[PDB]
Amino acid sequence: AIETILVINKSGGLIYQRNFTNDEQKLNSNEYLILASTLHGVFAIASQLTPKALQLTQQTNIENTIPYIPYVGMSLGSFKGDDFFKEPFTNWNKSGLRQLCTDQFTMFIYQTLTGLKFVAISSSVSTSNLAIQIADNFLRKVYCLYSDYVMKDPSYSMEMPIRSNLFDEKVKKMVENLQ
Amino acid sequence: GYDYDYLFKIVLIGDSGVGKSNLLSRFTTDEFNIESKSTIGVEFATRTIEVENKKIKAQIWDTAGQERYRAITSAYYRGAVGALIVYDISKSSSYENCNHWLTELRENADDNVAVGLIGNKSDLAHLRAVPTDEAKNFAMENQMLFTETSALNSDNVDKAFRELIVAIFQMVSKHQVDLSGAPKGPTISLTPA
Amino acid sequence: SDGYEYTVGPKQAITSEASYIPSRIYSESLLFKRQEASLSAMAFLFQEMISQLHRTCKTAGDFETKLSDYGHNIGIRLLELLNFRASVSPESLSNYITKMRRRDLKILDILQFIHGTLWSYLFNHVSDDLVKSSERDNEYMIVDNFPTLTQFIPGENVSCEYFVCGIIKGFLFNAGFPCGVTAHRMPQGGHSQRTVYLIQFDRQVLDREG
Amino acid sequence: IELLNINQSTWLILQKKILQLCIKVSRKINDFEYVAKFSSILITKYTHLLNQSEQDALFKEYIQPSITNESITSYWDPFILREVVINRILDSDPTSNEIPLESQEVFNPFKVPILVFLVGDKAEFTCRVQNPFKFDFTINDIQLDEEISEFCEIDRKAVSYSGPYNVKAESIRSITLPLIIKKPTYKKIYEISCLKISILKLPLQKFDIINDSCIYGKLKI
Amino acid sequence: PQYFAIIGKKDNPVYEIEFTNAENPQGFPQDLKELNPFILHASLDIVEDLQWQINTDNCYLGKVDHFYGLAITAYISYSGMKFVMIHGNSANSSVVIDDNNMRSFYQEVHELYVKTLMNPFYKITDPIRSPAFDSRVRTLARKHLS
Amino acid sequence: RSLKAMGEEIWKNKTEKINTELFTLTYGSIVAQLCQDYERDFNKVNDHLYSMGYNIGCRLIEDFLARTALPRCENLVKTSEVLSKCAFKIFLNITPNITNWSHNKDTFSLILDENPLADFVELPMDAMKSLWYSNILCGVLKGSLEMVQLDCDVWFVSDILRGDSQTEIKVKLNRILKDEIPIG
Ligand SMILES: *C(=O)CCCCCCCCCCCCCCC
Repeated sequence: AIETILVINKSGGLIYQRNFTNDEQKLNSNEYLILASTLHGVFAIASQLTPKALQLTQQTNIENTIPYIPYVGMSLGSFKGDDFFKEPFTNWNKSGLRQLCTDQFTMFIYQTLTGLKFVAISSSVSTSNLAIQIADNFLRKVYCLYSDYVMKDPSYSMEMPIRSNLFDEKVKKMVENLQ
Repeated sequence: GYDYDYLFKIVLIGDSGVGKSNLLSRFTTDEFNIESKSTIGVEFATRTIEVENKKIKAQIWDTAGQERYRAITSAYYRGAVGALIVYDISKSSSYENCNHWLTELRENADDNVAVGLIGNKSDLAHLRAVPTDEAKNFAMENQMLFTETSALNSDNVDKAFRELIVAIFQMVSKHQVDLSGAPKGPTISLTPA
Repeated sequence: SDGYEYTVGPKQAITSEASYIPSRIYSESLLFKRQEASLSAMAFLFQEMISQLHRTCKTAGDFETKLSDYGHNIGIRLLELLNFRASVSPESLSNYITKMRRRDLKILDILQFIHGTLWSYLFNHVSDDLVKSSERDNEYMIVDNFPTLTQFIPGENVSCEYFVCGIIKGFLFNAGFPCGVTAHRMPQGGHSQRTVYLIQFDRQVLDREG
Repeated sequence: IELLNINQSTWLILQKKILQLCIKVSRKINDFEYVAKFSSILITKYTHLLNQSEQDALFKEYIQPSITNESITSYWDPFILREVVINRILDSDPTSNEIPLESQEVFNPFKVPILVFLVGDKAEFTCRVQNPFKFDFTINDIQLDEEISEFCEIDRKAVSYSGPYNVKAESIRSITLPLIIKKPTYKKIYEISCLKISILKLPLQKFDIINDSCIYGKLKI
Repeated sequence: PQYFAIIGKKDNPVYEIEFTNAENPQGFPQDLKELNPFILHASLDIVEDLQWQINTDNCYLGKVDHFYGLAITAYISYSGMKFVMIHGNSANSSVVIDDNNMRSFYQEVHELYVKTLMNPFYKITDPIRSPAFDSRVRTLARKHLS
Repeated sequence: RSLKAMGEEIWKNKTEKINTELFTLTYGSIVAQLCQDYERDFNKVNDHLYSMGYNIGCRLIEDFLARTALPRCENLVKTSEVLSKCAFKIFLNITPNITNWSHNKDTFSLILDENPLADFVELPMDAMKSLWYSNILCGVLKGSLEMVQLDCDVWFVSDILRGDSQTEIKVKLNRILKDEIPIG
C-alpha cells in the first residue's frame, strides 16, 4: 500500500507531494522540501561510498535488468494497449540509493537517466528483493504518466512545481489499483 | 500549503569561519531540522515572497566543504539558479577566495546564474582588511551585486536577497496570460440516419 | 518566366509548346498516402505552438483570435481535398472520376459532412452527436466526448481548443457560410472532458437558405 | 465608380480601364474638375500598372493642363523625401569650434542622436527626394516649418539661385542645400519634421518623413 | 481562340491565360481583346446566380452566358473558386462546346489549383505566379481543349 | 533483437497514432505565419525554429526513454543507431540512414529519405538559398541529445526543397560533458 509519492526535479527541490493516507497530515509543506533535499544529498553521499572490492571489478551486468510484472499498473494517453510496457527493462542508478528499510515503512527511489527522481513510501514492510522489482515497475508507470501529462503541458516551466489536474488524479487511480 | 508558483534554488557559499551561519539567521523560518551541516554538507532555509503577483519559494543551500566533500559539494550546484557568495571584511584571504568560488559556480552551476557578493561582520571596523572600493570594482567586472551586512546594520541583507530573487525572476519567468455565455437548453438530434 | 504576371495581363499561349521544368510539388500525387505518425509528436508540436503564442499575445481574446487564425489556414486547405478527394470511385487522379462530388449548398449538408468525413479524417473516428439548440433562431453545435489535440492540457478552462474551432470556421467560411464558432466545456455523461463547438451563422446565410 | 470599390472588388486591371474611360469622357465634355479628380486616383493607387508609355502620355495630356489651370492643388502621395539628414562640417582644424559643456549602499547590475549647433557656424541640409513614377518633375522651393522656422531656415537666396531641381524618372535623387542659423534655443529640444515643399509650381505642401517602411524618421536640433 | 481565368470570392483573378489555334497566332484581333475582362465580369454575375440553386453534378455548369458569337462556360470548385472560359470562333462559326472535353479540362485544372493551394506560403488573395503552373496548364490545354 | 524489431514492435502496438497530414499542415501554418511575422527575414526564422525545436527536444527526451528505457549509449555508434533506427520510428514513419562517417568517428549524417514535414511545400523564389524549412528537427536533436549529456552541433547541409536530391543532417559531437548525475 504505497501511501505517499513524491518526486524531485533534477537538482533537489520538491515539485509534487500528493499523499494517499487516510488522515495523518503530520508534516507541513515546508518540511517535505527539506526531506526531498536531504534525500538528494544522501543519494550523493551513497554514490561515493562503494567498497574498494567492487570499485575495480563489478562483473555484475546481468542483475541490473528488472523483470516485468504482468499487470502491476491497473485493473491511456500517448501510450496504447493494456499496459505501458510488456518487455523487461534495465536499471539506471546502479551506484545510488535504491531503498530504505524501516519496520514501519519502506521507501523506494527510482532515478531517471535524465535526473528525475521518483520516491514512493509504502507502509508494507516479499523477500526484500521482489519488492524492488514491484516498486521499480510502479515507479516507471508513474514516470510514463508524468511524461504524458506533465511534459506535454504548455503552462508548465521546467523543473517547477507540478500544478496540474490530470496527472495527479491519474496517479491517484494508479496507486488505488495497487494495494 | 503548496501554493508557491516557482521554486528557485540558491546556494550560500563562502569560506569556512566567515560567519555564513549567522548570515542566514534572518531570512529563515527558524524551525525544522537544525544543524545537519556536518552530516551531509548543507543546511536548509526557505523564504516566501510575492513578485508581480506570483508567489515564489526560494530554497537556500549553505554548503561547505571541510575535508570530505570533494565531489558532493560540486554536485550540490546541479541546478542552482542563484548564488550568494560571502566573505568577511576582516582577513584578505576570504575575499581572495571569492574568485575561486565564482569560478566553481560559473563552471558547475546553472548557466547564466545570478550571483551576488555579501560582506559580513562590517560592524567590526577595528580589524578591517578589504576596502569597499576594491570589492565593488571586483563586482563590476563579473556582473554581481555587492553589499555589506552586520548585526547592527541588519535589514540590508534581506533587501539584497529579495532584490536577487527579483533579478532571477526577471530571467527564468516565461510570460503567461490570465486564462480565466455557454449554450443552455434541450437539444435535438441531427445526426444522419 | 511566363507565369501569369498579373501586372502585364493575360499572355498569348500558342497551342504548339510542349517544352518540362519539374516542380516537385505538382508532379507528386495526393491520393491518400497513409503516413500516420505518433500522437506524441502532434502533442509536442501543439504545446510548443501554444507556448510560443503565450509570449506574443497580451490578453485571452488575442490569444484565442491568433489560435483561431492558426487553425483557419488548415481549414482553408482541408476544405478542397476533403470535398474533392472523397469523389474518387474505386499520373493524375483527375481522370479517374466520372462525376465530381455534388458540392453542398444547404444549411445542414455541410454540418453532416463535417460530422462524417472531416472529423473522421482528422481524428480517425466519426464525431459524436451533432445537435442544434432549436429555441432562439439557430445554435448548431458539434460535441466531442474526448478531444484529441487538447487532451493533455490541464485545467477546466477551454482556451487552447480554439485551434479546431478555427479549422471549422475556415472550412465553413470558404464553403460559403460565415460563422462565429466558439468552444465551451459541458461536462456531462461521466466523461467530463466534453467540449461543445457552438456554431452561429450570419444573417446573410439565414436569408439565403430561406 | 460606385459599382466597384474605387473609394468586394479587387480587379485592378478592370478598375484602371474604367477609370481611364472616365477621364477620357470627362475631357470629352468640358469638365476640368473630374479629370483632375480621377487622374489623382489613377496616379496614386494604380501607379504600378501603367507602364512608361501610359504614364508619360497621361502626364502630358491630363496632368499638366490640370496643374496649369489650377484644377488640383496637392501632390499625389505623401511618400516622398524618405531621408532628411542634416550635417555640419569643421572648416578649420578640430580645435577651432567646440560645443560647450553647458555647465553603505547596495549596487546591482540588474536593471537616436541629438544634434547641437551654434549661431554662426554653417550647416549642410541634404534630403533624398524620390520619384516613384516614370515621368520627371521639378521641385521649386523647400521650407522647413513655421515653428522651427525663424531659427534655422534654409537660405531662400541659395535655393532661388540654384533654380528648380529636376528629379529623374525612378531615382531617389538627393538635394544638398546650405542653411543659416540666427536665433538661440537655450534648453528646449525642438523637433524637425514638417519640411514644406513645392512640386511643379504648386502651393507649399507639408511632407512628413517616411523611412524605408509605417515608421517616421524624426531628428532633434 | 479561348480565354481562361480563375477568380476568387472577392472577384479578382488569381490566374489568367489566353489560348489560340496555331493557324492564327494573334488571339482576339483588337476589340474583343479589350472587351474580354468586361464580358467575363458580366458573366460572373450569372455564375454567382447559379452558385446557390437546386437542380447530379453542380460544379460544372456548362454554357451559362452568351454574347456576339462567344460561348461562356463556367466551373465552380468547393472553395467558391470560379473557373470561367470564353470560346471564340475561327472568325466565322457558331461555336459549340464539347461537354466531355471541357468537363475533363476543368477537373484537371481544379486538381492543379488545389495542389497549388496546399503549400504553406500561398494565400487566397495572392495570384498563382509559377512557371510550372503555367506550363502544365498550357500543355493541358493542348491535351484536352483542341 | 538489438534495436530494429524493438522499435518496430513499439510502433506496431505501443503508441496511439494520428494522421500525418494534420502534422505537416500544422507545421506549415506555423512556418508561414512566422515568416509573415518576421517580415521575410528567413535567417531569423531559422533561429526561431531552432529555438522551438530545442524546447520541444528538451521536453521530448522523457517520452522517448520512458517508452523505451534503453541503456545509456556508450560511444557515438549506439547513439546514432538508436537515434536513426527507433527514435525517429516511434514518433514518425521514417527510418533514416547513416552516411558520411568522419575519419575519426565524430560526425555522421542523417539521410532523410522521407520528410513528412515538407509534404506539400514549395518555397518562395526569394528563399530558395536561405530558409531551412524543417529547422525544427535540428533543434529537437540538439536539445534532446544535450539533455542526455551528449552536447553536439546539428545543422543542415542540403535539403530536397533546395537544390540537391538528398537531404541530410550532419551531427557532430563536441564533447561528452560530465555532469551526468551520480550513476554508473
Ligand atoms: C543515447 O545516449 C540515447 C540517445 C537518445 C536519442 C533521442 C532522440 C529523440 C528525438 C528524435 C527526433 C524525433 C522528431 C520529433 C518531431 C516533433
